[PDB]
Amino acid sequence: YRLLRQALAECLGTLILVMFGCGSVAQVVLSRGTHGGFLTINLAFGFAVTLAILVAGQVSGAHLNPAVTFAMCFLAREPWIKLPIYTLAQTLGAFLGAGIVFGLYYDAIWAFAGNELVVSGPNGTAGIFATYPSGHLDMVNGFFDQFIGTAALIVCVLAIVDPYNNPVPRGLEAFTVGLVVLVIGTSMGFNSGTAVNPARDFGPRLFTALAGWGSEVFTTGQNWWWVPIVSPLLGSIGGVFVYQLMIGCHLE
Amino acid sequence: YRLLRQALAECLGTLILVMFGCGSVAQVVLSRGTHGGFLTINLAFGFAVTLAILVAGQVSGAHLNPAVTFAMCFLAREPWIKLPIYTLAQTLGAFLGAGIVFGLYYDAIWAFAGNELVVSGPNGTAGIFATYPSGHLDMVNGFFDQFIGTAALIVCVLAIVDPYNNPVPRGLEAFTVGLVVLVIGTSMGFNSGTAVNPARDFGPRLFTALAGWGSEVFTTGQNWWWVPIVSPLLGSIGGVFVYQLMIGCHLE
Amino acid sequence: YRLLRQALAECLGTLILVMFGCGSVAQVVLSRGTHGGFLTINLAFGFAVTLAILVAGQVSGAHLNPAVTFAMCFLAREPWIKLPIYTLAQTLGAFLGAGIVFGLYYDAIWAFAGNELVVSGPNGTAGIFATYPSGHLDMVNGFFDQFIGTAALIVCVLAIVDPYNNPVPRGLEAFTVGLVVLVIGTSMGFNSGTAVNPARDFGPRLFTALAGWGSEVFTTGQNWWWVPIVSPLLGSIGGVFVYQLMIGCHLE
Amino acid sequence: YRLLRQALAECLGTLILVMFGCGSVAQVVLSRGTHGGFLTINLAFGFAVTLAILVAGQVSGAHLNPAVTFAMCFLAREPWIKLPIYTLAQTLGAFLGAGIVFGLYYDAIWAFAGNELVVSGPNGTAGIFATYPSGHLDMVNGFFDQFIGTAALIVCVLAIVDPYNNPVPRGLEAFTVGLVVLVIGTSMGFNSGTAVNPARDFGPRLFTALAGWGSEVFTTGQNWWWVPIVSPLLGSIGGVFVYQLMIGCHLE
Repeated sequence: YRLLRQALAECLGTLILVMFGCGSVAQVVLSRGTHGGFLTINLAFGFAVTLAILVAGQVSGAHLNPAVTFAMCFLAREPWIKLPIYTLAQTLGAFLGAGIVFGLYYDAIWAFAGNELVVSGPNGTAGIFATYPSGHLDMVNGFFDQFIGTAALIVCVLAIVDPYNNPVPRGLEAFTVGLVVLVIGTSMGFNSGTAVNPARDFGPRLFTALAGWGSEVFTTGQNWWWVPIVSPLLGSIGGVFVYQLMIGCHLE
Repeated sequence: YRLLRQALAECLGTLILVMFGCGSVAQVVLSRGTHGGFLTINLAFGFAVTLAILVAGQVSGAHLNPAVTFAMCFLAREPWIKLPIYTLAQTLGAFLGAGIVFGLYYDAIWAFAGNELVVSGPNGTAGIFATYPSGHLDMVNGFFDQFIGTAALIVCVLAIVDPYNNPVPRGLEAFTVGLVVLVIGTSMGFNSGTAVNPARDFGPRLFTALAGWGSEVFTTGQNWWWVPIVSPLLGSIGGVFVYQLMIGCHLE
Repeated sequence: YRLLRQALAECLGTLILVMFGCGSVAQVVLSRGTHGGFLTINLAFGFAVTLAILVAGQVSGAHLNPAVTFAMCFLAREPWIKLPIYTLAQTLGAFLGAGIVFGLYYDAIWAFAGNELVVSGPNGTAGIFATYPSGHLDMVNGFFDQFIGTAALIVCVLAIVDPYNNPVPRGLEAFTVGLVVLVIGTSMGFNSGTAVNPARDFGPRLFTALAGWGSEVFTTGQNWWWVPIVSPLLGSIGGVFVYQLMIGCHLE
Repeated sequence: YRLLRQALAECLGTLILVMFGCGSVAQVVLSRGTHGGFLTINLAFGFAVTLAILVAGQVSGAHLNPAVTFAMCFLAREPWIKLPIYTLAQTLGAFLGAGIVFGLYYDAIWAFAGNELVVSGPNGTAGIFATYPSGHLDMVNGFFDQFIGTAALIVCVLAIVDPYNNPVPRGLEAFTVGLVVLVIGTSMGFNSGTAVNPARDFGPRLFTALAGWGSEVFTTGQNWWWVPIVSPLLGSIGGVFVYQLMIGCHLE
């Protein structure tokens, strides 16, 4: 099936960005203040997004983001039947990409806090895979950051893949989206490796539930796990209206 | 109206660079010496300029700078009626981009100096949005830096958008201008996140006047606020003569 | 002979990446914690790979990696007679590139530990040219990192040079492969400047055996020298199956 | 005259790279260990070379290097009458670019050592404009670094501007040469902001002789001033033979 081929490309693409992105967070977290800080995490996530789009772009268009897929279906650019398949294909691959990172750092992760896995705290390793609320990442503060960050990502994506504009060459899309992701982490959020991808957050978080961290990965932070899912979905809706009201509606 | 469509693209483009640029300054300023220094500020401003040009380039040409627009009208490449509309459209968006950054860091900004907003000093947050004169950024020292930095930016822009040369592809313009902005901050000025854009300085400064910082944002530093406006305008005139005398006049 | 011209391009290309890559490691190792850390090493190796592909790409395709050449012959894209010649041509050039770095830092290297060459330890200089097992780079831990890193490199290379996709422009291949190498070092491995190139590891290691470090460069670490050779070769096989099962087989 | 137009482009191009390059060295040197280190100096010099080629490339080909011009005339690609005019045009502009940096940092430079200009030492500012021999930059050690660095630069330039290869697009040349310069500083030399351009070294050094530093800028270091001139010229000869023997001679 043609739609099965595109789902496989989205699965591999989201595997690349999660495996590369979570591996750099594991390097910083496990080697406390020795192998870089936030700059190397931001560049790795931005570079991984560029690489993942180049690999999977020629098949499925390389959305690699349920929020981006939701925005495409909202504008009727893609059928609504692509939304559940892409979301499932993107979540699977973030789950698999998290497993590869777990295998890479299996001994270092288990030795971070003796011989047990801790979700949050000073000796906490669950934050390598999924985001957890810090002092300045409360429910209200975190919701606003993910809403604005996803709206900015949607506007930049729509401005590059616009049919009414000149057909962009290959590579330009990959390096543009990797540029937005790099600058969103640098600017938005006091502490956020990546908070604009619902699949990049739920997939690895679901892996840690079964990897041995327990069910505390969902109940911690007053059930914060649904914030990195709903807020980027709302932010993609806001980013569509901004692009249409500023640029899109006048291109007719 | 056709000229209304171009004004909307300039408004959104200047919103992107101010929101991304001021967000990275807020990260460094609020988290004192923890989330990077001047290198991350310079890269973010350079990357934001590249992103803003890519988004708004296909409509208005993505000047995103009143000095660049003034240089274009000086060379009779654009009508003089575009200068006031673009300047107003660029200033609005730097005003809106500053408001988004204020919302993102609302609790952190208010808690930097207790429960009040301070313009300048050790616990000063008004420098996140607009430039203020430091020890080595006096009136004479600051004027020379903005004059030279804007002259260098104009020459590089004119050399890329030159009709007499080969038609440059899309993306080349965006990455070239983002390269100039990145290297101007690294080289020119002992301390300057961005000092080559009059709209990027006056817009956010006007926001802080009404946001709660008071009217001290204009009277501080012996009324320094007009320097980041007049000096880049004069520097753009100087950059036009340099390009014409070196390259432009001999392309006939 | 046509196949002799391609071997000469592979020899020069592998010389560039080893000479540039090992020179940056020598800067960090000899100047202990003064001239950068792991970020500058990673960028230099990534930039050197981009430069080496641009120089040698137009002649031999710029594999510059026996694992990449092995993957190409496995997919029957190149004849099996190219594998031994390219591997010999890639190993010679890593040997010569290591000699140039030895000449550049001849006095600094000899003065690192008095007036003698030490393979491993605190005053050890043999790690400039070849990788040696650290605390978290044991046989099992090291084998897994090189297997995964080479599988990721193969998938990205196959997705760019795919005949069934659109013909990529020049430069896109060079910057893509340099991006994978940069992000592999940042993410995979707790400490690895480059561990995805068998020629980049054996060539410089063979040079140190004759340069004066002795035969200890092979017997150290329970004979670790064969791990950076066999594991990337197996990883390239794994990367071929992943690409074929996800993307390649459905492009017919 | 046609050859006068090309000389003016070379003058402006070398002005850009010296003004941007020396400004970043002044930031690091004057603000001791506060505004970055060697990484920001290397990126600025690499980015300035990319910018200078883009501005002046369409007119004169943007050699911006007497060693590159000498290599072009050696291969009979350009007439020998271009060598003295380009060298004079490149040296003038490095002289002017140094004057702009002197004006930018006039008060900071004079206050580095009280109220006098010192060539070398702890409070020395002449090293902002020209290279001076450090502990590991002796005559023999320095000569080898500049010879190898210029040979590597020539090979990369010849591989990109080769007529026998596919015609490279604009921008690819500028970003390639800026990549070589960035990685030469990172790898070659224990301490070298840029040591592959004879005009970038003699021009600013001649400015400091008349700016107030005195004639000590030539007699210091056992008359080291001629090393950054002769050695890159010899290195360009070596880089031509390497490229011809590896790639060039077999492209017929």
